[PDB]
Amino acid sequence: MISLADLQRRIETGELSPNAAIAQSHAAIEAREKEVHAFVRHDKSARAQASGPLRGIAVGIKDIIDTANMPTEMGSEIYRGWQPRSDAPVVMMLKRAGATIIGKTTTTAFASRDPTATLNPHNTGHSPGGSSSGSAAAVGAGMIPLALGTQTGGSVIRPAAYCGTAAIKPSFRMLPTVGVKCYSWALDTVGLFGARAEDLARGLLAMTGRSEFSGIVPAKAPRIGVVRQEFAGAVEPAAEQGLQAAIKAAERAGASVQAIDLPEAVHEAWRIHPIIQDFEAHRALAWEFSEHHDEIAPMLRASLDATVGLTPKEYDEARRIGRRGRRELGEVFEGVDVLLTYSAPGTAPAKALASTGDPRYNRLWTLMGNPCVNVPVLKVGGLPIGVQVIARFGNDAHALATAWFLEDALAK
Amino acid sequence: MISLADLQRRIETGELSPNAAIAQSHAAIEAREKEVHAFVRHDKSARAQASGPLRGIAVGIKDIIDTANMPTEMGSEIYRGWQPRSDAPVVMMLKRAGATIIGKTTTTAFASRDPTATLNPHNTGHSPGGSSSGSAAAVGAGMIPLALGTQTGGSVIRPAAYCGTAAIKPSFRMLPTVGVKCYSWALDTVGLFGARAEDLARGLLAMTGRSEFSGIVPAKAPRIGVVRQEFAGAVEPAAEQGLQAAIKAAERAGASVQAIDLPEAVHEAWRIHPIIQDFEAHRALAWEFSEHHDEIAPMLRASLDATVGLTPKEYDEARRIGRRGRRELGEVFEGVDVLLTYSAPGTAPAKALASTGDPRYNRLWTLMGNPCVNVPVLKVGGLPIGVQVIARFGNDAHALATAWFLEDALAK
Repeated sequence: MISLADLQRRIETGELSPNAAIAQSHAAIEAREKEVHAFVRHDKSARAQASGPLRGIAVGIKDIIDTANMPTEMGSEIYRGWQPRSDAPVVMMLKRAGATIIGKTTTTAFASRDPTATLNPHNTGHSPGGSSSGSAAAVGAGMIPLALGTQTGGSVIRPAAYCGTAAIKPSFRMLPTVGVKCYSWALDTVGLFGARAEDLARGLLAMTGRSEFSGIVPAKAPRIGVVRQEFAGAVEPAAEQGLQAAIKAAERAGASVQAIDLPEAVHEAWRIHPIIQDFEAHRALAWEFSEHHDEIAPMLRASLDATVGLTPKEYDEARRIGRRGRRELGEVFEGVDVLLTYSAPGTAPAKALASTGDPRYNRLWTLMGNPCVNVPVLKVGGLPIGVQVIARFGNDAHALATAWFLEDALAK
Repeated sequence: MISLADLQRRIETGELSPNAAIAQSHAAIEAREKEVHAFVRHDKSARAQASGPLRGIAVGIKDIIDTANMPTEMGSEIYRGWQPRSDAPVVMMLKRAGATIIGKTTTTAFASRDPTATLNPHNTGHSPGGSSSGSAAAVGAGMIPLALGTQTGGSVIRPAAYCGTAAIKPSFRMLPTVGVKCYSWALDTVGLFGARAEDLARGLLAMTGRSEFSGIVPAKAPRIGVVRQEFAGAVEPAAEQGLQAAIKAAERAGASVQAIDLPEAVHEAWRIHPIIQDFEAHRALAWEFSEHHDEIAPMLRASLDATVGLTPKEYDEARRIGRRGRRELGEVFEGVDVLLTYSAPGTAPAKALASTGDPRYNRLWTLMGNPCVNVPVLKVGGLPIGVQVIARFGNDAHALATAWFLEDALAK
């Protein structure tokens, strides 16, 4: 994988040139695309910009995010050839910083469950996860130092974990979703994929200009609360293996680790995430569902068909439950700086299963809104397994800080 | 003006066919559009649907709201001929209910200060207000029974007041802003224009399906708290003359009216509204500002050029202030059911002033999120004057109930 922070430092000292950095990404891409299929379209003519902290940084953009010079097909036939007039605000944040938009990464149809053709970089016989399939895969295959994705359920954390890349789903609404195809407005959150936590930090600093992402250093003796999300069901052995490995490393590094049970209100918030997501999806994708029903990919079409009956009443009640969940979750962070849990059920599912993985260990946090970060831990049978670091809402800096601490802890 | 609820009842009893109702609107638009210029595009072929609570109901759509069959030009030359791929979710809410999208109404460029060519129905030498200019004017000229607009500051309540129409900016985020050109995601709220409060209720019921909008009837002896927003400065005589008339009509109607101050926190919220708005505008209109700067309308171009320096730091601090204001405001609603205040600084400005009016008496409530309804009170020099009925967040039903109450109280 390519380190954004690495490229930055070298270019800044003159040690490495932007054109060279970009040329490298173009090389890495052409080197494995025929094998990974992480891009809907690759702009081979994309070149480095002249200035900005991100000059010389190639960035892949999930194809539900608007770009003005490349089509934005939403991973759907309904939008084949669709060309937005403008670049999405998050895309502009990168461009204004000097980044190079090297291509549009694959996305499942409307960022839902329908598998793309993209394959896991670590094993072509396995799914790279979803829905930000191309972004996680491209970064995991070492094609680019940065990629944007989105998460409604678990579309950022899960595929990152499956592909062994670092990634962060910032605090809800921090990054604008304007120009980003909506699934559920109460949930949709933009996310970033990179090699390490530090790369994610330099990325957000350039995009937002917020001091909090400047000068981030590994956390010292973090106070970690371990949550296995029992309400999410039985986890797979590999996932638990990763979590224990992370806990062990963290302890040896000086962190105070303690297992904790999540409030009843939070368990409920996890239960009603589907209600909010699906009720809103029907409104957000109303035009497609009413005018191009049969054209909607099979899995999403089925999930929508099964939920046409969700009521405004149960939906309003679900959101009420969500708020109670948030309010009680904040109390949990009075004794711990971060929470640590699974990033996925286990290793990435074989492509034959035709599944991008179950987001059950991811969804709660998208609804709570807290910043979440995936920390690669180990590999079982050659497939990556990671852990999820979560901080208090609005504390993305500390999340990245602790994720870093964790990365080095595992490095012995 | 055309009443949506009336058409609804006459259509439901079989007295009026959906086709005749729509033919009515086409003719009403044809009769005044040449003098009002309220539509960017009038789809003369638009037909009525056979079923649904809104069958036979023509609706005008502010042109920053996506439509799949008609262009969405954002009131800017930058989007001349721009054609969205899908209908925005709110448009679909209307269509699924059986409504007819009769055309796109004028909007100032990107919903800001730059005046449209639309003229006030009551006196073509005056502004119809903005930024939802055409929606207010069209309903005010008796062309259509319903129209959608948006509000970031006062784009719904102010033009409604200027044009003498009923209107509502529902609770923040109740209606999705998906497919609605963003100016400020922290503020943008979709609103509705209609003949009377009851028409707005029927519209929201059909659009949302929420029981709170079903069975709405005039409120009784409501508890009104008069707020003059002194922080915004004194208003023009006409505006005060209208408020005094409303208070008196309500009292003589059986309501208990009491002047009240607004928490210092609430005053500060009003102050930092421009910070949130303009900071986000730069992010939201990044592509336009960066790639088509000189093409942005003069006034918006000037305001953006003047706020390029707003920093993430002052921005974040402004939001904290806004949240604090939201809390301390909820308290105010403990003894009072609804607040009564000004809808605009006074009568509609003369077109010669090249101004859609000052949003100073509207901006606070958009940041607070509360549901606001404009109630036409009287006319000074032939120009409408209205008052703004405000309820607690989420209590839109009551806002409409109290507005219907005020309308009757004014009719004596």
